[PDB]
Amino acid sequence: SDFVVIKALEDGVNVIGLTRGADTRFHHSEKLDKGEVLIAQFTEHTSAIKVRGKAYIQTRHGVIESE
Amino acid sequence: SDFVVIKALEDGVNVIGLTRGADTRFHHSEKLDKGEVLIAQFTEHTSAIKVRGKAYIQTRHGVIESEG
Amino acid sequence: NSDFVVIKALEDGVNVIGLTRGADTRFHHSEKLDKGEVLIAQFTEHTSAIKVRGKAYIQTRHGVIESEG
Amino acid sequence: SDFVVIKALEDGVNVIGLTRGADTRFHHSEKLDKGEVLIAQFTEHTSAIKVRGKAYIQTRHGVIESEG
Amino acid sequence: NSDFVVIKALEDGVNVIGLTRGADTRFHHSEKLDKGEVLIAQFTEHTSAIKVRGKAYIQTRHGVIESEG
Amino acid sequence: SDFVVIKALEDGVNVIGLTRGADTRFHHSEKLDKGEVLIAQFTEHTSAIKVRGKAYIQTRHGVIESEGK
Amino acid sequence: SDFVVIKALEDGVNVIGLTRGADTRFHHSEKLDKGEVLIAQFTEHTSAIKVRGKAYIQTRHGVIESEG
Amino acid sequence: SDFVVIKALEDGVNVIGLTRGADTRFHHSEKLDKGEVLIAQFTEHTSAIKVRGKAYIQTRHGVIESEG
Amino acid sequence: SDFVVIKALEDGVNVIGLTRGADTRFHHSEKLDKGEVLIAQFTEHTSAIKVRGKAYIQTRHGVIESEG
Amino acid sequence: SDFVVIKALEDGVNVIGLTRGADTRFHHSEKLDKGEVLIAQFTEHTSAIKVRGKAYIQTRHGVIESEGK
Amino acid sequence: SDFVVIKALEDGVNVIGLTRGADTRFHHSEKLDKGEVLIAQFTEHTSAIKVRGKAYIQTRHGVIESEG
Ligand SMILES: N[C@@H](Cc1c[nH]c2ccccc12)C(=O)O
Ligand SMILES: N[C@@H](Cc1c[nH]c2ccccc12)C(=O)O
Ligand SMILES: N[C@@H](Cc1c[nH]c2ccccc12)C(=O)O
Ligand SMILES: N[C@@H](Cc1c[nH]c2ccccc12)C(=O)O
Ligand SMILES: N[C@@H](Cc1c[nH]c2ccccc12)C(=O)O
Ligand SMILES: N[C@@H](Cc1c[nH]c2ccccc12)C(=O)O
Ligand SMILES: N[C@@H](Cc1c[nH]c2ccccc12)C(=O)O
Ligand SMILES: N[C@@H](Cc1c[nH]c2ccccc12)C(=O)O
Ligand SMILES: N[C@@H](Cc1c[nH]c2ccccc12)C(=O)O
Ligand SMILES: N[C@@H](Cc1c[nH]c2ccccc12)C(=O)O
Ligand SMILES: N[C@@H](Cc1c[nH]c2ccccc12)C(=O)O
Repeated sequence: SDFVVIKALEDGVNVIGLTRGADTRFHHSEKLDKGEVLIAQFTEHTSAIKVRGKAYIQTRHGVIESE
Repeated sequence: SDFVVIKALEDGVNVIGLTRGADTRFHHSEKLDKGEVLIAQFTEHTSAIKVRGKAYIQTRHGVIESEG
Repeated sequence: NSDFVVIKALEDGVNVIGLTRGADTRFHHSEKLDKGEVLIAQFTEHTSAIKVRGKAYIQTRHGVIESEG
Repeated sequence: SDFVVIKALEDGVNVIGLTRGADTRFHHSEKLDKGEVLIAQFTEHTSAIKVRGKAYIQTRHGVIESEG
Repeated sequence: NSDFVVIKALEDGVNVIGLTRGADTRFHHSEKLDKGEVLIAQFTEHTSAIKVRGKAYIQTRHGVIESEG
Repeated sequence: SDFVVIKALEDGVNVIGLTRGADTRFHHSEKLDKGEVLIAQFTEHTSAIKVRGKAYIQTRHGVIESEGK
Repeated sequence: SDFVVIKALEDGVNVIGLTRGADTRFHHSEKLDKGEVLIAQFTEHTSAIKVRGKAYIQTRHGVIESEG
Repeated sequence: SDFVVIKALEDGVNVIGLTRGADTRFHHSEKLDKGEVLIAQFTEHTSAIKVRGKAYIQTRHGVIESEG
Repeated sequence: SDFVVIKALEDGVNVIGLTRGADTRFHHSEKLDKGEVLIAQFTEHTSAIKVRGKAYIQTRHGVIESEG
Repeated sequence: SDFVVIKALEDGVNVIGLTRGADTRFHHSEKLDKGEVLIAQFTEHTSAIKVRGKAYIQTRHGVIESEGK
Repeated sequence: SDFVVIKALEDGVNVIGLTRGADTRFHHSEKLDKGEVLIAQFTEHTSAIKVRGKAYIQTRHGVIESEG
């Protein structure tokens, strides 16, 4: 199953997981401080991922940056 | 399953999931504020995704941009 | 796990039309896009062909093609 | 499962689906007007596709053009 | 999910002949193409070999080849 | 499943299927005259293919030529 | 299943496994000292990994560096 | 499933199929005259193939040439 | 499964397997002397591998070096 | 399943298949003379292959050459 | 399933299988003299392979050389 790499470029970045299934809501928000990296898969419980805050992101489709 | 990356280039962008199945309707709209990124899969419940508003989108077939 | 098509409307009133899978072929849904909206649409248990009408920039795994209104 | 892209270069381009199975005949003809695009899969019901008329065609093996 | 061949007729009366899969081998269908028409034909449960007669431009996963009439 | 493309470069080329299994024998010989093309799979019944006669051959390993008699 | 390579560039780097499932929490934190390498899979129990401290990281998507 | 192409560079090239299983011996020998081509798979009954005589051979790992 | 190559660049390099499962602990420590090479899979019992000591390592993701 | 290509570069080359399982021993030694090519798979019964004698070898990882005593 | 190629560069090189399973111990040591080549899979019984002595090694990750 595929994954996303997120590197926080500032304190307070949120990596938020969205529920798989008929309904869509946030079930977890992981806080990243500056320089921390999270590598996060899609899973049985998480079919969409939202990033809030400034971070460097890598996926299979290349690099993108949130602000 | 494939996924799409959507980065909102202005406030109020909507990423809209359309129902899988014989019926087609919107089941969810995720609102993105400028500079937020959403990475969203195709799923048992979502077989088409629509984006409204200004955004930079990546998929397996390359970059495309939506404009508001 | 199926393939998908990206459609970006280059004018108002673009229609992305889904054709039914199976022995019966007909249109079952027509999605209206206005200028600059994007639809990323899979082939599905219900949709085995997709017709685009109106001016649009389309990406498939075979590359770019453009429809003209 | 594979698909063919068909872009009509004139009115009345006919995309013809041939039946899968021991018998071969057409079971559907989808006409396209100039500039419309049809992205059609091979399926449980369609194992061969014929294009009549002027059309620009993409498949996994590259581009080909039909002449009407 | 089988492979498919692309056949473009370069003259009228090209024949794309499907041969039967299985222990026995015979022609089960000849699809006749006129000049400029394109047939995209899979290998299937019933067709394990395809013969082209007449002048045609052909694409398969191993490249381009041309039949001559 | 893999296939081979055979284009006859003279009359009377044979494309010969050998039986799959513990027994090996020819079960079919498809005659090609000049300019005809056969695109033939490996199958539940054919696990080896012999070409006799002058032909241009494509497989997934590239181009090979058989030389006639 | 995919894996991530982490080389500690300073002492006390923490590679933290997050639980797979409805619940998300840290179930393990592996401490690396300077110059140690950990190569770590996604698994039945671990569906996200977090690195804290200065490290050089390789994944399928290329190289990235965490900072302390 | 993999296959090899064998082109005979002289008369009487011998393509030898070795039996798959705990035992090894040849179960079939197909002779090729000069210029003939055999395209042969690995199968339930053949798990090694030997070529005797001058032949031009292609496999997934490139070209090799047997000499008589 | 994926495997890692580890070449000891000094004596007493440790290639340590961490248990797969809810619990994470060392189950095995393989000591390599200078110049020895260990080629080691991920497996039913081993879902993370830690290298301590100076070594040259290859993974699908490319080269990395652990240092003493 | 993977296979290795072995071309003998002198008489008397041996390609030795080692048994798959908890037990490791030689179950078969195929003797090759100069110029002959063996294309051998890994199988239910053979999980390692040893080559003794001068030979030119291809595998998915590239060319390697065995040298005889 | 993958394999590794080992060419011995001097006499008495040892290619050592380590047991798959909860337990890790040797199980078999194949001695290669100079110039001999062994091509060995990962298997139900072997999940790690050690090379001791001077040898040229190829894996899917490239060339590496052990030193005695
Ligand atoms: N609960 C939704 C979440 C989702 C995934 N991808 C989306 C795309 C758009 C909107 C919502 C989603 C689902 O599993 O289908
Ligand atoms: N409910 C439709 C939604 C859909 C997916 N792709 C489409 C293409 C065109 C029109 C509708 C769609 C389906 O699951 O098949
Ligand atoms: N209902 C038809 C639709 C179709 C798909 N590809 C086509 C090509 C030509 C004509 C019809 C089709 C099918 O599922 O087979
Ligand atoms: N009914 C035929 C259609 C077909 C597919 N490919 C062909 C090639 C030649 C002739 C007919 C065909 C089949 O399913 O096999
Ligand atoms: N009925 C034969 C047709 C065939 C396929 N490929 C061939 C190659 C040679 C001769 C015959 C064939 C089969 O299914 O096997
Ligand atoms: N009956 C043999 C035919 C064959 C395939 N590949 C071969 C290679 C050599 C000799 C015979 C063969 C089989 O299916 O195994
Ligand atoms: N017992 C843990 C080991 C592990 C794998 N990857 C990790 C990443 C971080 C922390 C622990 C791990 C598991 O199988 O999941
Ligand atoms: N327990 C969560 C952990 C997780 C994986 N990826 C995520 C992305 C965002 C938030 C949480 C996660 C899950 O398995 O789904
Ligand atoms: N009967 C043997 C034939 C064989 C395949 N590859 C080999 C390598 C070496 C020696 C014999 C073999 C087997 O199926 O395993
Ligand atoms: N019987 C052993 C053969 C073997 C394969 N790979 C090896 C590597 C080293 C030593 C022995 C082996 C096994 O199947 O596992
Ligand atoms: N018996 C161990 C062998 C092993 C494979 N990879 C390793 C890495 C480190 C330590 C031991 C191992 C296992 O099957 O898991």
